[PDB]
Amino acid sequence: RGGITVLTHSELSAEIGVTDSIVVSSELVMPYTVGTWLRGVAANWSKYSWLSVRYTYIPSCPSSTAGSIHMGFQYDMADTVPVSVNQLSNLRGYVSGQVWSGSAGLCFINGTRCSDTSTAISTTLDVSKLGKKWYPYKTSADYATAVGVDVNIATPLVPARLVIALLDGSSSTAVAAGRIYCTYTIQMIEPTASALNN
Amino acid sequence: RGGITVLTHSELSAEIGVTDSIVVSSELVMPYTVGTWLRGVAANWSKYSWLSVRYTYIPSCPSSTAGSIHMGFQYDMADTVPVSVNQLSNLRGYVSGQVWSGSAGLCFINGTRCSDTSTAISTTLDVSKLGKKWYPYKTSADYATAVGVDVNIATPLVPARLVIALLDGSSSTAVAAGRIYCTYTIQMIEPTASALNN
Amino acid sequence: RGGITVLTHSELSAEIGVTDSIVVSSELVMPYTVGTWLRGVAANWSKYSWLSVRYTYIPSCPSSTAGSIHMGFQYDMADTVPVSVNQLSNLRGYVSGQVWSGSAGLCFINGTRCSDTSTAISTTLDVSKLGKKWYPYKTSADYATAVGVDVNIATPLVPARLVIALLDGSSSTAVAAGRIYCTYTIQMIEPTASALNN
Amino acid sequence: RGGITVLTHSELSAEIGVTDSIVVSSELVMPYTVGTWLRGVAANWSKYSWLSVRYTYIPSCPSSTAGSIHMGFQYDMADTVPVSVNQLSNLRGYVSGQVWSGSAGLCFINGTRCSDTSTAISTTLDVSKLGKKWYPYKTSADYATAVGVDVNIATPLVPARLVIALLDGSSSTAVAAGRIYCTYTIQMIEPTASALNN
Amino acid sequence: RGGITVLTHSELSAEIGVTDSIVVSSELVMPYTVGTWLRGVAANWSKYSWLSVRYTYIPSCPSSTAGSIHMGFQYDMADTVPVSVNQLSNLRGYVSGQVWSGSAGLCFINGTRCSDTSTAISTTLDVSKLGKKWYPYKTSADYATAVGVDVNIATPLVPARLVIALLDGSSSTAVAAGRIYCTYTIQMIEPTASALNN
Amino acid sequence: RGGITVLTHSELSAEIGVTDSIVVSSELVMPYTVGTWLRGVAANWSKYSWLSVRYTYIPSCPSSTAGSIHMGFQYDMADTVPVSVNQLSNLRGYVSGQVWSGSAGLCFINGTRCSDTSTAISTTLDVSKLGKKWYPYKTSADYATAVGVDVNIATPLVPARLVIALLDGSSSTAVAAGRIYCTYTIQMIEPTASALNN
Ligand SMILES: [Ca+2]
Ligand SMILES: [Ca+2]
Ligand SMILES: [Ca+2]
Ligand SMILES: [Ca+2]
Ligand SMILES: [Ca+2]
Ligand SMILES: [Ca+2]
Repeated sequence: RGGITVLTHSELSAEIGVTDSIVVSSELVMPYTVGTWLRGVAANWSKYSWLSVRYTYIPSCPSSTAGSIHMGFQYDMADTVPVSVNQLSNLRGYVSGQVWSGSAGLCFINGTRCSDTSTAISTTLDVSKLGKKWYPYKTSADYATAVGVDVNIATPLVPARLVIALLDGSSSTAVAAGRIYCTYTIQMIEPTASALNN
Repeated sequence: RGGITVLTHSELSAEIGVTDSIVVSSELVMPYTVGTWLRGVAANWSKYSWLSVRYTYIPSCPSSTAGSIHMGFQYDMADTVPVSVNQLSNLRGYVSGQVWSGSAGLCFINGTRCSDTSTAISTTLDVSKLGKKWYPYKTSADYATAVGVDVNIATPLVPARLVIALLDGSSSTAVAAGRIYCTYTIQMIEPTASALNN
Repeated sequence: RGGITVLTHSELSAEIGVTDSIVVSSELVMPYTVGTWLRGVAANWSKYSWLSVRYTYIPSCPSSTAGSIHMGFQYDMADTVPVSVNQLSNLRGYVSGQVWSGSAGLCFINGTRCSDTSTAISTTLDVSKLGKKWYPYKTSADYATAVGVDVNIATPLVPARLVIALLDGSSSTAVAAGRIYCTYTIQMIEPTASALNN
Repeated sequence: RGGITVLTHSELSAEIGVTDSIVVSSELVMPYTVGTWLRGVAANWSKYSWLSVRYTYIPSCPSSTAGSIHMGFQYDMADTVPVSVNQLSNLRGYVSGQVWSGSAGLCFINGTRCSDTSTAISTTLDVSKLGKKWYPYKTSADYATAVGVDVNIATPLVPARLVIALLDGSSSTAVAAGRIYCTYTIQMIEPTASALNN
Repeated sequence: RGGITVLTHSELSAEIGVTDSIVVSSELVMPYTVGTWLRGVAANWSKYSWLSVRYTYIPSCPSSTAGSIHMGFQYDMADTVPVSVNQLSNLRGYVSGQVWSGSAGLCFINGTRCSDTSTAISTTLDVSKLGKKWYPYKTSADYATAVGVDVNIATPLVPARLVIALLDGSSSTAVAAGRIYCTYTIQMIEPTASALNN
Repeated sequence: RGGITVLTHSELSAEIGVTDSIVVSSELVMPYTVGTWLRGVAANWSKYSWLSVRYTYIPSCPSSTAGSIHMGFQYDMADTVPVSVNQLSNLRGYVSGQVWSGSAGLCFINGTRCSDTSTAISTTLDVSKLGKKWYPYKTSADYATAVGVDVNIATPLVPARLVIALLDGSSSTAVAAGRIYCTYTIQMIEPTASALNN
């Protein structure tokens, strides 16, 4: 009976800094890597499903801060990570904005009512188009070993990766610009002692 | 047109014995391993889907027989197999009972009408929450080689594993207590010469 | 006009004993062999049809009695009789249970109202799927001579055979465990002097 | 499409004579043996089904003729043929009457409308209760060889046999009393060159 | 409950070659002999019923290939196999055509939608008119032994035989002309360990 | 919003030649391998789904050309490729026909209205029964490396493979017989710079 534990929550996912040259990075879109809170929570369940997953950038810098942020999704971990804004702009859910903009995205995190989100530097995952619905909970280590053998083994383990790019900064030394928060509604099923979850 | 061959049947899946110390084991929940009958039948089809899969324990010992049996499911073969009753109790579909109890589960096997199944030491799979619906028919050998490279390769090959634990026995030497039968309704598709099915 | 004499009744069909090693046996499912009562009654009719035939095991031993009983049906007398519990479990109407269990099956015999039959070690014949509906009344002798020429001659003479297996006992010498009763609703047609019925 | 050729017809089946002592005989109820006409016709078809089969006795002697006739059916050719009027009277469709009576049965042959058939020494087969519906067309020779191996082989080859008994005559030498005609509605299917039909 | 496993499938049944003189042959219409696939599958069940059985000839030769093929059914194995096209033409389901024709019959195999099948050299069994509905699964060996005693023992074991005739070829040495495929919808009941099925 | 780009198109997939001995081959049913056009198009998207995929054989030879073609699908790349027409005939979507036949399949390619397709040597994929709906776009190289580690890694990467067999030819040297075209309706999602798609 039942078996599904649905949870909606937001948490810090990453600290962001800018430099005068492009820096491209990416993170897996799975419970273990979105944040420390969900990592601990979801480990108590064997599998999960994303009903909704969104990454929102919130600025913490002066309006005079130089720089821009870019985000988008990739779904075949075997694919090459973008190396330019041009390539990144082709991805699904691509968003772009000043490193000091994005305040409007706060309402997604708060979960509150909000209309003025045009400037929100926030992107959400197309959960209906993922390889599958239910994925196994995986730890970085186990995952790393798997892709170590062959990247394609990742497909049945993770739905996608968020690609981030930062540039247009005024310093060669990273300047703290903002943070990326992850807001999600996740369904967790088939409980397990967390100690056994790899 | 059509293409689906639906079959409902029960068969012996495992002989059970108890000792005075916990013995944990597990079996894959796939056509090849549930039993000799289905193993032979399903090999004539490329893929299959579990509409229903249940494992029922039927006792064959005196009411004075010491010991208890425990069962539950795991879905990420990379996860560590439980080592204690405590951990096993956390699993989905966990059941527990005296090694001489479980007679009531007979009606599931017989497929007959039955109300008094409260004491039935029988557990059924949550087929709707599996990684996917259609799985490829696999042989132990081929599977073994695959997980040999990396366990995670098992996810797209098998839906789950049944974890069994026996203890509370009165002897250090196994005492025949009962048997575990598997009752299933399986959909088999895309026929193939059995000789080619690995 | 009419011609059908319908009768519903139960009677002793076999005495059961257990040993520490498997003993497989079988009986034909025809009027002459189910029991002494029906044998005498049905001989007064040329043919008959099974509307319902069920074999129920009733225990007569202490709850401390070791052993288990197994039953199932076969329909092609030319087929080899099972030699293991594993094979027997594949048969239609397969039931299994402790040699001291099965009390719940009493209500089928009594014909009374009853809900709690989950533990009943009773199996019923799929009369709708038999080779045919009306079979000739046959005596053991005549039948024996026929299968003596060739087993396949049995197909048009008998609908099926009940296969029984006993094991898990604690003694090499049979221990009286219980009895198998046969409950049936039979239609008898085309009367004949019993003396002429072979 | 279709495939069934239905035919309704009557023809001479046997000449009857009486003596002062019982003479019991029997004939198979199949196309080949009911009469010369149907024997030739039905041989052009592989199988057939009796929709209706009736044997009617028509007298041809003076009202002063001593003797009586008796008829009935048997369905298991392995059964012993009756040896007395007493036994014959137990059979399905048993009829009895004076060797000079039975004129009323003429209307069944003629197929005409008729109410006064109380005295008709005519019996009809319970076609709905036969072993099966479709029987193979068989020749006496082939049949004889089959029952030669074992009588029971006849069950799937013929539906029944008509048992006739004559006695109460006034002479030890047979006196022509009448004739037995067979009226039938037969469905013939799956045509074949008659030369190949055994 | 239930007990019926319905399956619809097509498979190679026979390779066909032509010569300049008639060659008549026949095959039993039972699971074991229609093809290697069904032979293996159906052995896991005690009995079966043909809901539909059709034999389709598919050419594989040039349009210049001389020769014609003929097919039809027989139902009494005791009957003599036809020796001429004339006799074969009398059988139920008789079809005839050029050895290079029959391409249109492909849609029956594919199971696809199709209107233009006038030229299809395909014949289907009149399953409703067979001796019975449920037949026992038999192996060639067991069957051979049975008919060895007497052919008529085959009636309750097999429903019919497909008679094939090839002639009008241009060579005394067989020329590969095409293949005969069998498309069927079969109901299999009363499972059994395949090893016990004779 | 949206995200799905649906496309229906046909293109050359393979050139076909026949010899006097069987030659079995197979191709993966994925965008990269069906043809050069789709290979280039689909590379601009991360994943895709087959709404419909059909392979049609179109002849280009004289009616006097000897030889036949056979096609079917397999879904577990770990399975052994058929080695005989007999084995191939067991596969889902199996079609067979003269190497000079199949003209009728042209309408599937043209997409036009058409009723007379009985002779069309065309087979379509059971897209609803694939392991999953959305697959990642893969290049031959990346795929080759993956199956190089272990074949089973292919399951989450490709839905099936088309198995082709050619024989009955009149020459040991391949004779151009026809071509296989692929007609598909594909949904492409999650765009990406083609250069990054592996
Ligand atoms: Ca895990
Ligand atoms: Ca396989
Ligand atoms: Ca009898
Ligand atoms: Ca015949
Ligand atoms: Ca058999
Ligand atoms: Ca890719």
